[PDB]
Amino acid sequence: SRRYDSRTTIFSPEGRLYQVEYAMEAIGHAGTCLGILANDGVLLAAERRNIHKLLDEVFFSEKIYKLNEDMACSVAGITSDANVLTNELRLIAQRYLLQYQEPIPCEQLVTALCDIKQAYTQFGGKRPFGVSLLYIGWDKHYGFQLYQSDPSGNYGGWKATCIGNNSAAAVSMLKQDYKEGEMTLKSALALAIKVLNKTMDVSKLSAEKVEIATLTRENGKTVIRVLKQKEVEQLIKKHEEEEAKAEREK
Amino acid sequence: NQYDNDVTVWSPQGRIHQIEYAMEAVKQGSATVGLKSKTHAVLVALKRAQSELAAHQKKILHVDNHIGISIAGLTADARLLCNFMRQECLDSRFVFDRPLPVSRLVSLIGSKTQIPTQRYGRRPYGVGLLIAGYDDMGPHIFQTCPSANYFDCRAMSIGARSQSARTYLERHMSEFMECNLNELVKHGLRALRETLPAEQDLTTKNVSIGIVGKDLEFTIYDDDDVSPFLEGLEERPQ
Amino acid sequence: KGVLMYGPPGTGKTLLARACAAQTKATFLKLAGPQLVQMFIGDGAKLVRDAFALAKEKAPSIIFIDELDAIGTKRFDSEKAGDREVQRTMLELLNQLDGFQPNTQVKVIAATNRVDILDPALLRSGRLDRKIEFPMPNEEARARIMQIHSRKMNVSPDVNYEELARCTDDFNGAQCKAVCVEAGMIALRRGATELTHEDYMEGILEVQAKKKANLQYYA
Amino acid sequence: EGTSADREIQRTLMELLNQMDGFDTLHRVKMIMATNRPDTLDPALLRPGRLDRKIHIDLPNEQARLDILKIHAGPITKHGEIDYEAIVKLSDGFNGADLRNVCTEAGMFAIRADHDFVVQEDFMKAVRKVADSKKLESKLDYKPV
Amino acid sequence: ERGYSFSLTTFSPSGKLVQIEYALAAVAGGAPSVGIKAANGVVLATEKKQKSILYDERSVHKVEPITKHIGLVYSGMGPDYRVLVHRARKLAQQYYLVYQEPIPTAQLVQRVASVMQEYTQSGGVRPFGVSLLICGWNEGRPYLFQSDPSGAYFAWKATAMGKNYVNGKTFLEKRYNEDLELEDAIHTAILTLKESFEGQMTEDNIEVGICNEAGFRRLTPTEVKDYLAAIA
Amino acid sequence: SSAGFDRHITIFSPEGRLYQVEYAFKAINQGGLTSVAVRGKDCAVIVTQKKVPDKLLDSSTVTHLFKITENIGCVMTGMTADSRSQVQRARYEAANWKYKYGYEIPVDMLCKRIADISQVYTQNAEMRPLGCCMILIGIDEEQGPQVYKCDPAGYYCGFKATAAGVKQTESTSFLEKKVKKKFDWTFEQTVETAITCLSTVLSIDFKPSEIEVGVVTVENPKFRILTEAEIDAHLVALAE
Amino acid sequence: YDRGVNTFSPEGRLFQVEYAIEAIKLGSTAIGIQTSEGVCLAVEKRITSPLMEPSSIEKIVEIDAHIGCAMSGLIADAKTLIDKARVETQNHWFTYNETMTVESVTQAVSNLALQFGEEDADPGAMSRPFGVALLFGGVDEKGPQLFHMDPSGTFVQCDARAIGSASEGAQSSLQEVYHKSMTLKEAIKSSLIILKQVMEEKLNATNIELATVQPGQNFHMFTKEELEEVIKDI
Amino acid sequence: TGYDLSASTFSPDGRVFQVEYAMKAVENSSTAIGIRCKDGVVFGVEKLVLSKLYEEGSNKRLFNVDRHVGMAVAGLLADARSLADIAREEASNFRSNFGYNIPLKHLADRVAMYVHAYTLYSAVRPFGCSFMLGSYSVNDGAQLYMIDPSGVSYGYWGCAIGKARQAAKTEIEKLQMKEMTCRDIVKEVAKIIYIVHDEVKDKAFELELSWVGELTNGRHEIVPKDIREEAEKYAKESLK
Amino acid sequence: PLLHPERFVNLGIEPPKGVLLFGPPGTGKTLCARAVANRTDACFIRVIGSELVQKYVGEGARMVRELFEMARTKKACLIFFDEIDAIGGARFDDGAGGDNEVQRTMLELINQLDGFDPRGNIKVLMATNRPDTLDPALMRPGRLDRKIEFSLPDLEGRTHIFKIHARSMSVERDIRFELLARLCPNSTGAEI
Ligand SMILES: Nc1ncnc2c1ncn2[C@@H]1O[C@H](COP(=O)(O)OP(=O)(O)OP(=O)(O)O)[C@@H](O)[C@H]1O
Ligand SMILES: [Mg+2]
Ligand SMILES: [Mg+2]
Repeated sequence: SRRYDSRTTIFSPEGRLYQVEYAMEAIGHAGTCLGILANDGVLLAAERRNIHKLLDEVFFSEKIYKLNEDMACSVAGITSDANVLTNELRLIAQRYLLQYQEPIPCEQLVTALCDIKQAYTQFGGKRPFGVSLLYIGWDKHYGFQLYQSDPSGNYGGWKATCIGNNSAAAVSMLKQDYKEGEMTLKSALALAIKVLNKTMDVSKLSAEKVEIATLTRENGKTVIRVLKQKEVEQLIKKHEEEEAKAEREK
Repeated sequence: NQYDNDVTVWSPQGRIHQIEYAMEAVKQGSATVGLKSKTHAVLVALKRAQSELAAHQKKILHVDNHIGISIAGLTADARLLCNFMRQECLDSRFVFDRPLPVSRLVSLIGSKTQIPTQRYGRRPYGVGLLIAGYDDMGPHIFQTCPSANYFDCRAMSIGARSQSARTYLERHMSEFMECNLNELVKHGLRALRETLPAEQDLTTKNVSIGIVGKDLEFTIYDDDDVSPFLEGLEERPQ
Repeated sequence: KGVLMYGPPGTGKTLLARACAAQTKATFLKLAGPQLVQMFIGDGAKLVRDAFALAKEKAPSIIFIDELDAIGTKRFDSEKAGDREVQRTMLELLNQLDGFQPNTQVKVIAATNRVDILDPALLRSGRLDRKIEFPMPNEEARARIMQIHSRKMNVSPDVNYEELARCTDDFNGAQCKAVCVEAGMIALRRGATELTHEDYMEGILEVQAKKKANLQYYA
Repeated sequence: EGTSADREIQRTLMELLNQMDGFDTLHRVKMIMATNRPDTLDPALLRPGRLDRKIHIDLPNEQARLDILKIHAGPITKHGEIDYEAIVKLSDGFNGADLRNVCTEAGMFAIRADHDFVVQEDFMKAVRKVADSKKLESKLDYKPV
Repeated sequence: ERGYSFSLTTFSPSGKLVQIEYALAAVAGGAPSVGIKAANGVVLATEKKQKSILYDERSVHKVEPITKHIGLVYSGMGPDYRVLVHRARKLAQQYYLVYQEPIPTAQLVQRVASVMQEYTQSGGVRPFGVSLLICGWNEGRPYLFQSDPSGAYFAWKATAMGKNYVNGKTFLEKRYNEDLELEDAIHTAILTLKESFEGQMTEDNIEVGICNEAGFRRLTPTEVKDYLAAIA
Repeated sequence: SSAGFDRHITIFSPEGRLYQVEYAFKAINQGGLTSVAVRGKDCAVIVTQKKVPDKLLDSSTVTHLFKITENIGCVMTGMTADSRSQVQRARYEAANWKYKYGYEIPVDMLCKRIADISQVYTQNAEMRPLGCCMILIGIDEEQGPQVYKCDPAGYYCGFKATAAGVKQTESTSFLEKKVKKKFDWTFEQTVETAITCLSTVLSIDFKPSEIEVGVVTVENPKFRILTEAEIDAHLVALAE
Repeated sequence: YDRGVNTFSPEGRLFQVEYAIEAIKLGSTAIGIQTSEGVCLAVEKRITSPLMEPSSIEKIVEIDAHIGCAMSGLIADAKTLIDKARVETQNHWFTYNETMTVESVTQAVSNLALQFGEEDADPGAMSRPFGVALLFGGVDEKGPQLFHMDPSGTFVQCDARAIGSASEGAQSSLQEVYHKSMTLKEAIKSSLIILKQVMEEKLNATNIELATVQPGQNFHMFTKEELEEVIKDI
Repeated sequence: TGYDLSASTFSPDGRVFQVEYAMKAVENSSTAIGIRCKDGVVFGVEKLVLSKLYEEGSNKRLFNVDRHVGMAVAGLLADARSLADIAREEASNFRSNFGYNIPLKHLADRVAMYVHAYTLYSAVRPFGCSFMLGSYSVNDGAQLYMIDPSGVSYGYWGCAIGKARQAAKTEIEKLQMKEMTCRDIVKEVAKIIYIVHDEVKDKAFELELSWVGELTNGRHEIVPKDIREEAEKYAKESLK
Repeated sequence: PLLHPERFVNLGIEPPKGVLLFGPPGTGKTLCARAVANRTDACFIRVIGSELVQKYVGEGARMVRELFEMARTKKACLIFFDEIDAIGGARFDDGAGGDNEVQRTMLELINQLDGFDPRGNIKVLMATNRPDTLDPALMRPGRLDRKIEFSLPDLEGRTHIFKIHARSMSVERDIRFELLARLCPNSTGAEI
C-alpha cells in the first residue's frame, strides 16, 4: 500500500512544495481575464476560448458567475473545479446571511474560501485545486473592491490585475498607464480594450471572442449588467479610429 | 531482497522472514533455565547490569500465587503480556471462582499473539516467556516464542548461549524424577553455571530463583536469601 | 541419455564431478559454459562439434559441462536489438545431443545452481534425462562434514560435534568446512598446541559474520 | 540497429528468400523446414509462396498415448498382466519423448533387486517418478502469426 | 475493510493530468455516434455490431430513457455506462420527489457532471471511460448536451463522437444549418453514419432515438428499415 | 506501452487499455475444461465434461452444475473457489428478490445484478477481479427459453449458442456453421447437436460416465440433471 | 527504499528505536548523584548569544513536592511526558490519599514510551519515539532514590549517572571518585568539578543550574545568590 | 519482476503466485493420512520427536472440532489452531441457531469460504494449513473431506498430505477399503506409516491415531492404548 | 603466511585465501589497500572493475583468463579488485535479455576461483561500497573467507585521526582535540 502512494503532502529539500507549483504552471495556459476599477463601477474582461462554429450559446453567461446580490466572479483553469468552488462559496454566503440578516462583506467570504482551499495542502493526501479566480463587489464598509485568489491559499487586494497566459505583458502595460482616483466608467473600457488588443495575437478583436461585465451602484439596487454584443462593435471601431488618428499624428 | 520488509510477504521457499528475525532477536537476552520434579517446579535466572554502578535488571515476574513467568527479549512487550495475564487470571477468579488452569491460559496467549502476524504493517511481540505453574495434574512447564507457537516440555533453557545448558539437562534428565527441592535447585544451578566463561560464576548478585510447589505459594529469592541455596556447590572442574 | 544436477550454491556438485573423474578409467573432458562464447560468428559452434567429434574417437569418454546457465538462457522475441550469437551456439549444442543422428557412445554431465533460467527445449526428457537435486544438509550431516575436514588436524578428545552441528543450522557444506580453519587460527593466536571446544565455539561466530550492535539493554 | 556481425545473417536471409520465389522459378525442387517456436520468423519468410503449408504437430490424445506405449514397451521381457489404461490415465500432457523414459525407468527399477523381468508395479512407480519432474519446465505454447 | 485514501490522479511537471488524457484516448476508440437538433426535436444515432450471428441483437440496448423526455447515448467503455444510467435515474427521482415536477435537462446534466468530476479526485479510484450525449425537450426549445470524463460539458447544435469524430464534425459543418425537420435530420444522420459504417447497413445494426414535444421514444426496427430504404 | 503501475493495478495504460482485467480472461483457461450451451424451440441444454484422474477421489462430488433456483440453472468455468463464491452470492440475491417483490425473479435481472456487482472490482485498486465465468439457463413467461452469459469484466449478454473454456473459438465456429442452415429444432436434435459439438471438437468418442447434462423445458420448468442411464440412451440413439 | 515504522533488523534490532537511542548524543550533559543524605542534580545550559535571557531556559522541573526530573536530548517533546507524570501523581493522591513511590512513577511513565504506531490506531503518536533521556530523583519511604529512563522504555536504578554528549568520559571519571559514605557537600563539589572539566565555555554562576532534595524539606532549587559560594571555594 | 509481492496481482500469464508459495510452505510438513471404512473413518499422524526434553502428548496435531467431528492438520501450527477455533465457534453458532448437529456438507463449505476470503486483498496474507475433516452419522454414513489453503475442498475415499503424500497414496490404492470394517484398518494404517520416512532422515517418531464411527456410537476420540500397542506390534513385521 | 610459511605447515592449517572490505564512503578501504601494497614483497596486480567492460561479445572473459595465467606464472602473489559492484550484481534475466554479457564475465571470474584444481597460491582482495547487491554465488566462503567491516569511528578514532592529521603544522601549544571530537558525533576521516 505504501508502494503505490505518491506522497502529495511532504516538503522538498529545497524548501518548497511541488504540487502547488505545478498547479500554478497549469494555470498559466487556458484563458485570459483581467479586472479594473477607479470610480463608480468595476469591470471584468474575459477571453472566450470555446469559439467553434457549432455552439448553442445558452445560460446567458460563459465565465462570469453571480455569487450574491452584489458579488460576481470570473475563473481560470480547470472548469470542473471551478463549478465545485463556486457552488461551495454560494452557500457560505447564504449561511452568513441566515445567521446575521445582513449582506456578507467581501473580505470575509474571500478569507473563508481561501481557508478551505488551503486545507488541502497540509493534510489529507489529495490532489490540490488547480483554480485561481477574481472577485468584484461592493459593501457599505469600503465601497467597491477587487480581490484575487491563488491555489496556494493566499490572496490580496488590488487596483488592476490580469491572470491569463500573457499576464506579464498586461501587468506591465497596466502599471505604465493608470491614474489613481480619476478613471471614470468611460475610460476604463477603452483601457481594457487596448490591453486585450495587445495581449491576444488575433487582431481586429472579433466581438464574439471577448466578454465584458460591469458592476455599478444604484440607490438600492447595485445592478450587475452583462452588456450585449450590440455595443462592443462601436467601442472597438472607436478605438481603431482613434488609434489610427494618433498614429497618423506621428 | 524485497522479501524481507513485511510480515505479509511469502518467500519463494515458503518462509516469512519477520518471524525469523524476531526469533533472532530473542536470543540476545541473558540465559535462563526451568525444570520440574514430581511435586515442584523450579526456575532459575541469571541477571545482568551495564555498569558497576547500576542495579541489575529484574527478570522474574510474579503473575499469580500459582503461576510465575521468566522473560527474555525486550522489556516493554514483556510487561504488556504480563499485564494481560494478570487481568485474565483475575477475571477467571471472579466469574467461576476457581484458579485458571495453566493450559487454558497458555492457549489464550497463543491465540492473542497470532493476530499481528497476519495484518498489514504490524510487528510480532519479541519475548521469550517460560511459564511455571502448579495445577490439579501437578507441576507444569511451558515455553512460548514470537511465532505464537507454544511447547510443552519437562526441562528447558533459553537465552544467549543456551546450548551447553541444554546438553547438560538432556544428559541428566532421569535424575529429576525422584529428588526433592534441596538438590533439584542444585541441579538447576549446576546447569546454569555451564553457560559462562572461566572467570566468574555466581556471587549472589547475579542469580535469582523462583519456586512453586503443591503446598507452597509462588516464591522468589534474590541476592540475600540465595546464600543458603548457593552454598554446597563443588568448584567448577578444570 | 544424460544427467543434470542442481541446487543451492555450496553443496557438493563439483566435488562429485571431481570424485567421479578420480574413480573411473574412461577419458574425461572438462569444460565450462562461458568458455564457448566467441567473438567471430560461427566460431563457437565449431568448438562444440569439435569437442563431440574428439570424444567420439576416444571410445568410452565422458564429458562434463560446468556453469551451464551461461549458455542455456531462454530465447525471446525482440524487434530493435537483442542477443543472438549465444542462442545460435546453443542450437548446435541441443543438436549434438539427440538431434538428427543418434550418438550413443558418450556420457554427458552438466551442472548449475539456477534452473528457473534455462531454456525448456534444453530440459527435454531426451537430452537431460535424470534431474538430480541437492538439498542443504540436515543436522546429522553437518556433524559428519565437520568430522571429515578436521581429520588431519590435531584436536583434543573433548569436542562434541553433535552440539556444534546443533547450534549452526542454516549453514551449508562450505561454511561447515570453513568453521574448521577459523577454529584452527583462533587457537594459533594464543600459541596453543591443539584445538579445543571453545575454539570451535568462536569459529562459529567468525563464519556467521553478523553485523555488530551492542544490544546490551536487552533482557 | 543490430550490431555489425549481425547484418551478415540478414544478407544470408536475403539470398535464401530470393532463391525461392525470386525472379527465376524453381521446378521439381521441394523444401521442408522444422522449427521449435515460430514466433520469431521474419514475416517475409512465412508468406504463402515461400512456405505454403503449415503443419501443427501436437501433444498426444490419450488414444495416441496408448499407441506410443504399445510401440516402445514391446521389446521388454515383461511378465504377468499389464494394464496400460491406468498409465494412459495418469500420464497427461506428456511428450512422446517422456513415454520412452517411462519405459527406461521401469527397467531401471528392476535392475536393482537383481530381477531379469519387469512387472506392472514398476511401470506404476516410474510413471510418477517422471510425472512430477515436469514441474520445473515452462508451460508455454507458441504459435505463428 | 478499508480503501487506500490517496489520489491516483496527480499533476505532472508540465501542469497536466495524465489519467484524464488516457481516459480520453480510451474513449476515442469506441463505437461512433452522431447527434443533431433542428428547430423541432433531436435525433441521436449510434452504430451497433455483434461479432457473429450467435448474439441476440434484441436483448440489450444502447439508447436508454432516463425519464419521459430525456434521452442518453454513450461512446467508450461498456460496463461503466450502466452505473451512470442508474445514478441519473436516482437523481431524477429525488428531484421529482422534492419539487413535484419533471427535472429540467440542464440540472440533470450539471448533477451528472458533478458526480463524474468528483470521481477523479477521491482516493484509490480511476476515472470513468465514457463520453455521453444527452437530449431533451422542455418548455418548447429542444436541448442537447455533451459530457466529458473530466466533468466539463458543452452545448451543441450538431456533434459527432467516437471513431473518426473529426471527419464527422467536418462533414456536419458543410451540411447542417438552423432550419430543418426531424425527417431530414434523420436522413443526414444516417448519411453521415454511412461514412465509417460497414459494407451493408441493415435495419438492426443501427439504433435511432427521437425527441419531440410529445416525448422520448426508441424507434422500432420496422420504421428504421423504412428510413434506411429510399435513401442512399 | 506501459508507464508506472499500470501493469500491477487497474489503471489506464497510455494507449487506453488496462491489463489487470484481460489477464483474468487467460486465467480462465487454467482449468482445462470446456462447456457448451444450446437453446432450442422449447428447451435449453447445458453440457460439460468431467475428469476424475484417480480412483481414490469420490466421483460423486465433482459436479460443476449447480441449482441456483428451482427454475434457473448454471454452469461455471475457471478457478473453483471463485465460482463457488459467485454461486453463493447468486443464491442470496435470488432469495432476497423473492422476499422483497413477491414474485419470481427474471433471469436477465439476476445476470445484470451479478455483473454490476462484479464491475466494482475493476474500478478500485485494492481487489482482484475474480477470474471465473458464468452461464445461466432458464424459462421466462411469454419468451420461452433463455441463455445468458457473464464474464469477469462485467459484460453480460444473451446468446443462442455458447461455449466457454479452452476450445471456445472452434466450437463457436462449428455451432455457427450448424445454425446457419436454419433447420427446425426439437429436444432430441438440440441434445444431439450439443453432444456432437464437444465430441468432434475433442475427438474422443467417450462413455456415459465422462459428461454431465442438464436440461430445462416447457413441460416441467424445474431444472433437472439427467441420470446416467438416460444419458446412455441418448448416446446410443445418436449412433445409428 | 521505504520501510515501515515498525520493522525488525536482520540482527534483532528495531530501526526507529536504535536511531532515537543514538540521537541523544546531541544534547547537553547532566549529572545525577544519590547519597543517603539526599539527591543532587546538575546540568549546563549552553547559551548561544549574549542576548539570551538565562532565566528563560530550564531543565530541572519538579514533578511534585518530592520528585524532580532532569531532561537531556531534544526538549520540544518532553513536555507531554512531564505533564503525564504530574497528572498521574495527582490522580493517585486523589484516589488512595497518599504519596506514590518514585519507582511507580517511572514504570507508569515508561509504559507510554513504545506505543508509536502507523496502522490500526487513533492518531496517538504517529511514529517517532520520544527522543529524550530523563533522570528522576526523589525521597520515598525507603529513602532517597534515583532512576534513569531510556528511549527504548527501559528503566533501571543507578548510583551515579551522566547523560548527554559527554557521557562516556564523565562516567569514566565518575567511577573512581565515588563511595557509599558521602555527604551532600562533597557530592556537589565533585559534580561541579566534572562539569567544569568537560564544559566548553568558561564556568560561572549563570551557565549551570543545580537542585538538591533531602528527606527533611521538599524540592528546592538553588538561585544565583548561593550558587557562587560553592564556586568560589572550588 | 515484482508480480509476486501482493495477493492482488495477476501475473502476465494469468495466475497468482503467493498462494503457490503457501503451497510450497505446506509441502514440508511431516505426514497425515485418513481413510474411510464401511462404518466410519480412521486418521493417522506420524509425529517427529525433535529432542528428548519434550514430553509425550505435546502439541497434538489431531484436533477435536465438535462432538461428532474431528480434524487433522498439517502446516504451520498457529494458523491451524486459529482455523480450528473459528470452525468450532461456527459449529456452536449453527447448533444454537437451528437446533441440531451440523452436517459435514455445510460446515466444510463454510470453513472453505472463510479461508478463501483471505486470498483477494493485499492487506492480509493467505493461510498456510491443509487439513482434513471426518465424521460418522447413523443417518448419513461416514464422511471425509479435505481442504487446502487455496480454498478448495473435495470428498475422498482416502487421502494423504505432507512430504510423501504420493508415496503413501501408492500403497493406499492397493487396499480394498470398500469392504472391511474399520477394526482391522488400524493395523494396515500402522503398517503404511512404518513403510515411509526412512530412519536416515530422522531417528525417532511416534504415532497418533483417532477413531470415529458407529463403533463409538457417534463420539470421536483417541484409540485405547492397548489397541495401538497391538497395532504397532503388528506393523513392526515389515522388516522381513 | 608469506613471511613465515612454516608455522602453518607444521600445524596442518590451510590459511584463508580471499577477503572483502565494505563500508560507507570515505572510510579507509582504498588507503588500507595502498598500505598493504607498500608493505608486501610479491606481485601486486591492481584491477579496477570498470575496466572489464568491453565493446564486443566474449571479451571480458578472455582478459580474466590471461589475468589468471600471468598470475600463475609467478610463484605466489596478490590480486586487487576495486569497485566490484560494477562487475556483477545478480542473475535476474527477464523480458528482453539485458545486462547479460556482464553476467557471463562474472561467471568466468567465479569459475576461475573454484572448481577443478583452484588457482593454488594466489590470494585475492576485493573492496566495495554497497555490498547488498553482490551475487550470492560469489559471497560463498571459499572465495571470500573474511568479511571485514569498516564502521564510522566512535570516539577514540576521532581523537586519533585528529592527532595524526594535525601533527605537522604550526599551532598553539594548548588546544584540546577531545572537545572537537565530541562536537562531531558521526563523521568520517575525510571530514576530519
Ligand atoms: N582511519 C583513518 N586514518 C587516517 N586517515 C583516514 C582514515 N579514514 C579515512 N582517512 C582519510 O580520509 C580519506 C579516505 O579516503 P579513502 O580513499 O581511504 O576512501 P575509500 O574507502 O576508498 O572511499 P570510497 O569507497 O568512497 O571511494 C583519505 O584522505 C584518508 O587520508
Ligand atoms: Mg561448482
Ligand atoms: Mg577507493
